[PDB]
Amino acid sequence: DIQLTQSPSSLSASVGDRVTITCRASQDINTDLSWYYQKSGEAPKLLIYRASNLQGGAPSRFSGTGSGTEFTLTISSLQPEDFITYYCQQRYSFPITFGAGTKVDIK
Amino acid sequence: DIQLTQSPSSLSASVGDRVTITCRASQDINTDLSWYYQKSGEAPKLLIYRASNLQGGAPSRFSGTGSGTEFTLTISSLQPEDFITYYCQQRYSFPITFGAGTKVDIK
Amino acid sequence: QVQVQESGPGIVKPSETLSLTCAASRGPFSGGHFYWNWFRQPPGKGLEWIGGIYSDGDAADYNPSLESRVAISRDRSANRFSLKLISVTTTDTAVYYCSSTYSWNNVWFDQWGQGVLVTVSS
Amino acid sequence: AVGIGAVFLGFLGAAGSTMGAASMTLTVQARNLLSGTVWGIKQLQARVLAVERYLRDQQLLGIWGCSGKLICCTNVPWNSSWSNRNLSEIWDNMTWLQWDKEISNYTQIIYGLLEESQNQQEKNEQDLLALD
Amino acid sequence: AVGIGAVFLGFLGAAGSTMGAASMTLTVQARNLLSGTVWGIKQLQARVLAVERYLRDQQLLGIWGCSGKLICCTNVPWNSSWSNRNLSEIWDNMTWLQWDKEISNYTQIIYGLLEESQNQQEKNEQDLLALD
Amino acid sequence: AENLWVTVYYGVPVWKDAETTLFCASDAKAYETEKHNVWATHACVPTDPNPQEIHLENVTEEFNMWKNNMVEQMHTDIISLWDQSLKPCVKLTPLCVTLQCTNVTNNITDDMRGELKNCSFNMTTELRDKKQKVYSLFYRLDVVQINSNKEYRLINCNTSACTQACPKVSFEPIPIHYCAPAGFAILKCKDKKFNGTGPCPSVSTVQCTHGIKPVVSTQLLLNGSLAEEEVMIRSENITNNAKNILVQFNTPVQINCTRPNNNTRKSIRIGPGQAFYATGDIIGDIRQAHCNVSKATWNETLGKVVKQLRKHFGNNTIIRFANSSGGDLEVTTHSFNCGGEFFYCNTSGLFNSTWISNNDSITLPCRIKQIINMWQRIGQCMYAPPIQGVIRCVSNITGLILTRDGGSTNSTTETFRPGGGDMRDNWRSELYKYKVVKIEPLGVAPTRCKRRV
Ligand SMILES: *[C@@H]1O[C@H](CO)[C@@H](O[C@@H]2O[C@H](CO)[C@@H](O[C@@H]3O[C@H](CO[C@H]4O[C@H](CO)[C@@H](O)[C@H](O)[C@@H]4O)[C@@H](O)[C@H](O[C@H]4O[C@H](CO)[C@@H](O)[C@H](O)[C@@H]4O[C@H]4O[C@H](CO)[C@@H](O)[C@H](O)[C@@H]4O)[C@@H]3O)[C@H](O)[C@H]2NC(C)=O)[C@H](O)[C@H]1NC(C)=O
Ligand SMILES: *[C@@H]1O[C@H](CO)[C@@H](O[C@@H]2O[C@H](CO)[C@@H](O[C@@H]3O[C@H](CO[C@H]4O[C@H](CO)[C@@H](O)[C@H](O)[C@@H]4O)[C@@H](O)[C@H](O[C@H]4O[C@H](CO)[C@@H](O)[C@H](O)[C@@H]4O)[C@@H]3O)[C@H](O)[C@H]2NC(C)=O)[C@H](O)[C@H]1NC(C)=O
Ligand SMILES: *[C@@H]1O[C@H](CO)[C@@H](O[C@@H]2O[C@H](CO)[C@@H](O[C@@H]3O[C@H](CO)[C@@H](O)[C@H](O[C@H]4O[C@H](CO)[C@@H](O)[C@H](O)[C@@H]4O)[C@@H]3O)[C@H](O)[C@H]2NC(C)=O)[C@H](O)[C@H]1NC(C)=O
Ligand SMILES: *[C@@H]1O[C@H](CO)[C@@H](O[C@@H]2O[C@H](CO)[C@@H](O[C@@H]3O[C@H](CO)[C@@H](O)[C@H](O)[C@@H]3O)[C@H](O)[C@H]2NC(C)=O)[C@H](O)[C@H]1NC(C)=O
Ligand SMILES: *[C@@H]1O[C@H](CO)[C@@H](O[C@@H]2O[C@H](CO)[C@@H](O[C@@H]3O[C@H](CO)[C@@H](O)[C@H](O)[C@@H]3O)[C@H](O)[C@H]2NC(C)=O)[C@H](O)[C@H]1NC(C)=O
Ligand SMILES: *[C@@H]1O[C@H](CO)[C@@H](O[C@@H]2O[C@H](CO)[C@@H](O[C@@H]3O[C@H](CO)[C@@H](O)[C@H](O)[C@@H]3O)[C@H](O)[C@H]2NC(C)=O)[C@H](O)[C@H]1NC(C)=O
Ligand SMILES: *[C@@H]1O[C@H](CO)[C@@H](O[C@@H]2O[C@H](CO)[C@@H](O[C@@H]3O[C@H](CO)[C@@H](O)[C@H](O)[C@@H]3O)[C@H](O)[C@H]2NC(C)=O)[C@H](O)[C@H]1NC(C)=O
Ligand SMILES: *[C@@H]1O[C@H](CO)[C@@H](O[C@@H]2O[C@H](CO)[C@@H](O[C@@H]3O[C@H](CO)[C@@H](O)[C@H](O)[C@@H]3O)[C@H](O)[C@H]2NC(C)=O)[C@H](O)[C@H]1NC(C)=O
Ligand SMILES: *[C@@H]1O[C@H](CO)[C@@H](O[C@@H]2O[C@H](CO)[C@@H](O[C@@H]3O[C@H](CO)[C@@H](O)[C@H](O)[C@@H]3O)[C@H](O)[C@H]2NC(C)=O)[C@H](O)[C@H]1NC(C)=O
Ligand SMILES: *[C@@H]1O[C@H](CO)[C@@H](O[C@@H]2O[C@H](CO)[C@@H](O[C@@H]3O[C@H](CO)[C@@H](O)[C@H](O)[C@@H]3O)[C@H](O)[C@H]2NC(C)=O)[C@H](O)[C@H]1NC(C)=O
Ligand SMILES: *[C@@H]1O[C@H](CO)[C@@H](O[C@@H]2O[C@H](CO)[C@@H](O[C@@H]3O[C@H](CO)[C@@H](O)[C@H](O)[C@@H]3O)[C@H](O)[C@H]2NC(C)=O)[C@H](O)[C@H]1NC(C)=O
Ligand SMILES: *[C@@H]1O[C@H](CO)[C@@H](O[C@@H]2O[C@H](CO)[C@@H](O)[C@H](O)[C@H]2NC(C)=O)[C@H](O)[C@H]1NC(C)=O
Ligand SMILES: *[C@@H]1O[C@H](CO)[C@@H](O[C@@H]2O[C@H](CO)[C@@H](O)[C@H](O)[C@H]2NC(C)=O)[C@H](O)[C@H]1NC(C)=O
Ligand SMILES: *[C@@H]1O[C@H](CO)[C@@H](O)[C@H](O)[C@H]1NC(C)=O
Ligand SMILES: *[C@@H]1O[C@H](CO)[C@@H](O)[C@H](O)[C@H]1NC(C)=O
Ligand SMILES: *[C@@H]1O[C@H](CO)[C@@H](O)[C@H](O)[C@H]1NC(C)=O
Ligand SMILES: *[C@@H]1O[C@H](CO)[C@@H](O)[C@H](O)[C@H]1NC(C)=O
Ligand SMILES: *[C@@H]1O[C@H](CO)[C@@H](O)[C@H](O)[C@H]1NC(C)=O
Ligand SMILES: *[C@@H]1O[C@H](CO)[C@@H](O)[C@H](O)[C@H]1NC(C)=O
Repeated sequence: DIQLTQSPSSLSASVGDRVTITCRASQDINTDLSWYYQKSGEAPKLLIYRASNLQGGAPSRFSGTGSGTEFTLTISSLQPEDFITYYCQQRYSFPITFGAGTKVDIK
Repeated sequence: DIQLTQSPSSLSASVGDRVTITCRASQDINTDLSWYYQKSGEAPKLLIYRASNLQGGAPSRFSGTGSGTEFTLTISSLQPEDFITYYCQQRYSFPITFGAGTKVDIK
Repeated sequence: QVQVQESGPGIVKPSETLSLTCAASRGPFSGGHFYWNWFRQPPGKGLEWIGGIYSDGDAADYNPSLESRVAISRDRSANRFSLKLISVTTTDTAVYYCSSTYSWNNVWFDQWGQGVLVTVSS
Repeated sequence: AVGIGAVFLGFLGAAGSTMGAASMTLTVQARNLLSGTVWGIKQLQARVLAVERYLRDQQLLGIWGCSGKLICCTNVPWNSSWSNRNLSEIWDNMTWLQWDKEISNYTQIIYGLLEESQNQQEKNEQDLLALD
Repeated sequence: AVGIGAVFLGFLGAAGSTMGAASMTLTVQARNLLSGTVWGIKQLQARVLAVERYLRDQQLLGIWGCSGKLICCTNVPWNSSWSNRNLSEIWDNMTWLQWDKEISNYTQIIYGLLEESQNQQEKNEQDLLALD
Repeated sequence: AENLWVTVYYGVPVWKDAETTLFCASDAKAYETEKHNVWATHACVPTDPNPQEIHLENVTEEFNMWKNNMVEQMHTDIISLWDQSLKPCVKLTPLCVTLQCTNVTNNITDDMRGELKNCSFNMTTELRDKKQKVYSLFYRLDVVQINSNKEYRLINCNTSACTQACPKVSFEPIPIHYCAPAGFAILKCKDKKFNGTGPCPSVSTVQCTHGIKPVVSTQLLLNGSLAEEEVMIRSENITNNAKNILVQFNTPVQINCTRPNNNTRKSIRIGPGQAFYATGDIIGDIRQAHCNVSKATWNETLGKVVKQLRKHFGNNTIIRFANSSGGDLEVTTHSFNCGGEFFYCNTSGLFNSTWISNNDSITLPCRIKQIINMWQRIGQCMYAPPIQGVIRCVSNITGLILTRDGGSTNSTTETFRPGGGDMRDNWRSELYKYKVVKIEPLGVAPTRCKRRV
């Protein structure tokens, strides 16, 4: 299968800090990818679509970039609401796969 | 054919003065004439189109009037760049005759 | 905004034949009837007329001075035209210019040229 | 008289210049659209075709909310996903046909965005005027 | 990609909703009016009739001084004689077809009022801009 | 500044290519009387003077005349116009009947032995009860024998019966013009050495083509255009032997055809308002119609053509011209029309020469025909009424159609024979410098400006 690695596995930082998360693919997938966010108890939703298009309604502090086998999400200023989990999902040929998942913590 | 006379044939007009140049044809040409201005180091250009009519884009410093075999151009002030030779040319039946050339000198 | 240029040889000798060429560009306007004229500036005088020609036909209209020597032709391939003079003599001491004229909506611009020395001496 | 000729500005002949200069001369083309037994039937077909062609364009311009002008602005933001390059080269060295063949694929979406944008504008303005 | 289909927003199928929703989807319907030896004559006649119909209602809209827009307010007050009702029910429950059936009696009366209102307004404002 | 919003333009100068219906245009001079002619009917709008031409620059466009439209279109139009004109004329059904025929010995030269037949037959009159006896003359190429006694029958009787041509009609062609409706443009390539396919940098646009004269001929071209630099050769794939070759000349050549014989006319009644025209009597000695061309002109023209053609098959080669291979009478001989008649001339004396590496006049005979089935159709014939008095016309030769014969290995030699037969090529020889295009006024581009509320 197409293995997807999320880094860092976990992180702890104060509020307002500028932070980065990376999703690496096993092989080249072009730019058919998306990023979802979730907290326990709530249904997942898509935060970023195609790694280049900002989803309607999302705060602008989030930014997505990259291509091929390397994609990046940057938060300029962390918020209390931003302490959640994230998943990079591939909308490519079958089957369908999901990332390991990365968490953000308050120190 | 047609001959013309320009006055003052040789005037060393002092700079900063109102200067008049008169050109009189031999026989009546209705209203068919033009005026050109030239200095060494370049090629001739047109200062007045149709004589009675003012050349498009020419400075308002130069004005012209006349008819038949008598025309007069008035310059409200003699600029340093205006110390040049002017020619009245008849736009009528062949052959084509040009101005005698009234060079404006410095005194 | 047309740019017109001329060229020529050095000081030709009397009893030889002189040749000259001129190139002009249609430039901004699309279709028209551009007219071309040839002139010279002998020292100590004003301008002297050396004829003209249309841009649509090879037929050439000359000037009264020297009609047995003038030879004007139109180069359709490159929108050029040549002026040639036989029985050259030292009397042709002058700076030659190549002018053109439009008829743009009663404005009648002109692009007389820059000049080129075409003196004659052995 | 003896050297004065005639120099007019004709039909489509400016299609050999940059992307920018051509736009200075457009109006002329706009004023040349509605110009007006088997050996004569086809003229009716030709006339019907011409009038239909003109009406289609009129309607299409009408919907986008730019009718009555030749240069109209809008609100849809451009996206570099469709194309690349910068303003300088685009408006300095290019031809209309080159641009046409360049942007051929992504046309329907670019058309489609405009009407929904206009609809949102109109709907918001209606309430803005009706609140008082 | 894989796993995504395609959704459109097509023809009159939105004609069973309430008053509010339908007016979102006006434009598409407005776009579908000019689509494009004895058989030729009848179809030619049909095309001519369609074009004539389009021109007729275009002119009629033009007279009321609301050209180039899909919405337009006007000054004529609404008499309670035709149908009292009230805003909530009309804008919530009533559908288009039943409303048309129920106000099918007083169209010609309504048109003249708009016409004369525009005429008088234009005549009045002409003097104001004239004295300027 | 970096961020930008879309913008719309109108009346942008861009175009593509397509096809559409053209229409006609005729000079008003033809409208002045001359109400009788197959073509040139009054429906054409009168033309306009002082045509204008717009020049273009920096453009380059590809042309391909082989895969071109607006050829079949005018072909169909010509056929339809012919059929429409031929419609209202009397029929010729009752003539199919046995005939009694004999020779004609009236001081005929030996070459014409048995070329005219004097025939007689029976024919009904206006009143259906009576019948009458009549007679006429005919040529050998219109009658056939069946089986002592002598009898003959018509040649087309068992196939179909066709209409007699109406008396007062003119076959003279005249110039015609083609024009396109609004919303389309016609482009022309003015390069004087462009070889009929590929790129062309010098272009211009027009609204109506120049004059065109419809003419019907085979094995040659008459009253065409003249090149300006030298004889040119065109073809689709010259290496292939199965495609014709068109040769266009640089200067014209003159030709004189004549029929010195003399004829009269006679009328017969068939029924209610039914008239029939038949040949009368001959007045004196009879001679074959014939045609003439010069010698030196033909010699030098052939020399120039060979020299130009040499640039494709190497200089070390031999060339040999041969007459038509053989076949039916319509392709094997050069056929043409002059003054409402049809001739068939045998061209054996023109393509008889060879070329190796490194006041006299040529005269040829012809023959006459009176039943014609042109445009290679079946079941449609005609009848040409005779004419009174001698005839003579003069024209110009301007182009040739050749076909290369097959070969074996590299025999350092090639042969060519005249071909043709399909009238499409005749039209194609003219409309090889015209293209039709369609406009697309809309346009879109990004711009830094943003719309104001
Ligand atoms: C390729 O191009 C060449 C060059 O143009 C062309 O040859 C020319 O063809 C035209 C068209 O046929 C020729 O014109 C014809 O010439 C003769 C004689 O007419 C001329 O001479 C008489 C006597 O001087 C003049 O009155 C007359 O105006 C002409 O100048 C005839 O074939 C035609 O004339 C008709 O009118 C004459 C009027 O007198 C009659 O005498 C004659 O019989 C003709 O019939 C007329 O009257 C008939 C009733 O009696 C009526 O039914 C007819 O319709 C018609 O009105 C015509 O003028 C021209 O001379 C040719 N030029 C040369 C140098 O030979 C080729 O034909 C063309 N190629 C092809 C294949 O067509
Ligand atoms: C092609 O085939 C046709 C078939 O019809 C022939 O036509 C007939 O040919 C004969 C022979 O030439 C024609 O006869 C001629 O008729 C004219 C009038 O003569 C008639 O009347 C006299 C007096 O009663 C009769 O003797 C005579 O037989 C005729 O009935 C004149 O042109 C000629 O008459 C001359 O000779 C006769 C003697 O035979 C003299 O009495 C006359 O005074 C005069 O000198 C001649 O007889 C016949 O009329 C033709 N018929 C028709 C219907 O035309 C063609 O001859 C034949 N060959 C062609 C055309 O070259
Ligand atoms: C068959 O070939 C012959 C031989 O070439 C050809 O005769 C030539 O015809 C051409 C075309 O008609 C002639 O050239 C031009 O034709 C017309 C004549 O009016 C004009 O374009 C030109 O004439 C000018 O000068 C005339 C002076 O009288 C003016 O009246 C006129 O307005 C123009 O200014 C020009 O002559 C060519 O001269 C003849 N050559 C001869 C007769 O020797 C013939 O026409 C060809 N057949 C066909 C059907 O074309
Ligand atoms: C026009 O029609 C008439 C009438 O039918 C034809 O004349 C007739 O022709 C037939 C056939 O040849 C003749 O038949 C026989 O002729 C001989 C005469 O000796 C004899 O065997 C019989 O008496 C029999 O009749 C017939 O005689 C003849 N009739 C007359 C009155 O001459 C005529 O041939 C037709 N003409 C043409 C040109 O078709
Ligand atoms: C124009 O005509 C020439 C011949 O005069 C064509 O050239 C030949 O075309 C054939 C058919 O397409 C080619 O196919 C085959 O090639 C080989 C080698 O000859 C062999 O299998 C067959 O004999 C057959 O010809 C061939 O390669 C090609 N070349 C030669 C030298 O014969 C040509 O294709 C024609 N048209 C165009 C558009 O090229
Ligand atoms: C085509 O060329 C041939 C061959 O030259 C021409 O035939 C010849 O034409 C001339 C001129 O008409 C004939 O001369 C005539 O001969 C007799 C006297 O012998 C008499 O009819 C006249 O007084 C005149 O002199 C000549 O005999 C005739 N034959 C030959 C063998 O030359 C023919 O006329 C040309 N065709 C055309 C349309 O020009
Ligand atoms: C086809 O017929 C034409 C017309 O008859 C022939 O051209 C004509 O030839 C005669 C005889 O040479 C020319 O007449 C005289 O000739 C000379 C000039 O060649 C001169 O003395 C006179 O001007 C006089 O006309 C006649 O001009 C000429 N027709 C023209 C030029 O229109 C022609 O020769 C015949 N074709 C052939 C192949 O012979
Ligand atoms: C094209 O040229 C060829 C070659 O010249 C022509 O062939 C010719 O055909 C005829 C008819 O078969 C030959 O006639 C024959 O002559 C002798 C007499 O003893 C004998 O072989 C037969 O009885 C027959 O009559 C003629 O000789 C022959 N020509 C040659 C030079 O051999 C052909 O007809 C020409 N095609 C056209 C359409 O003109
Ligand atoms: C087109 O005209 C040419 C003119 O030469 C004709 O060619 C000639 O045709 C004859 C046969 O008709 C060839 O043979 C000669 O005729 C007879 C019978 O064959 C006999 O007297 C001789 O033995 C002689 O061969 C004659 O050679 C030939 N001419 C040449 C120069 O080869 C041709 O037949 C005509 N075509 C048609 C379709 O009529
Ligand atoms: C096609 O071209 C050939 C080659 O020029 C022509 O053949 C030649 O025709 C002439 C005229 O018949 C022959 O002259 C004859 O020669 C002998 C005596 O030497 C004799 O048969 C006759 O008295 C006559 O003078 C000539 O020899 C002959 N040449 C050959 C076969 O090589 C042929 O006539 C041309 N065809 C046409 C239609 O012009
Ligand atoms: C073809 O043949 C016919 C018949 O022979 C020729 O018609 C004849 O033309 C001559 C010309 O001189 C006419 O002569 C004169 O006619 C009138 C009376 O018709 C009068 O001026 C004189 O009394 C004299 O006879 C002759 O009548 C006329 N014949 C007929 C039956 O119409 C015709 O000219 C020939 N065609 C050619 C091109 O030569
Ligand atoms: C009359 O015409 C006939 C044909 O209708 C001729 O008959 C042939 O003539 C040729 C040429 O002389 C001969 O070779 C044939 O043998 C003849 N018969 C056939 C069946 O073809 C006839 O010669 C002509 N002349 C006469 C006086 O009748
Ligand atoms: C007409 O000219 C064209 C252009 O030169 C010739 O076709 C070209 O042939 C070359 C050599 O094979 C190719 O590279 C070009 O692509 C061809 N161009 C086109 C437009 O076909 C063509 O052979 C010439 N025709 C004749 C009959 O000589
Ligand atoms: C546009 O981008 C090209 C490619 O990087 C560059 O060469 C050019 O200078 C740029 N022009 C601008 C920014 O005006
Ligand atoms: C509209 O009027 C009806 C009838 O009086 C009433 O039942 C309903 O509540 C009214 N709705 C409003 C005021 O929204
Ligand atoms: C053609 O191209 C040249 C070179 O880029 C350019 O200067 C000129 O303006 C263009 N247009 C013309 C000659 O009409
Ligand atoms: C045929 O010749 C004879 C004898 O010379 C003559 O009487 C007769 O008129 C001639 N016929 C024709 C038609 O030439
Ligand atoms: C044609 O001209 C050439 C010279 O160019 C000459 O040798 C030859 O005999 C002439 N005749 C023929 C039929 O080629
Ligand atoms: C034919 O001669 C010409 C002379 O310019 C030469 O260029 C060409 O190669 C030669 N062709 C051959 C011998 O096939």
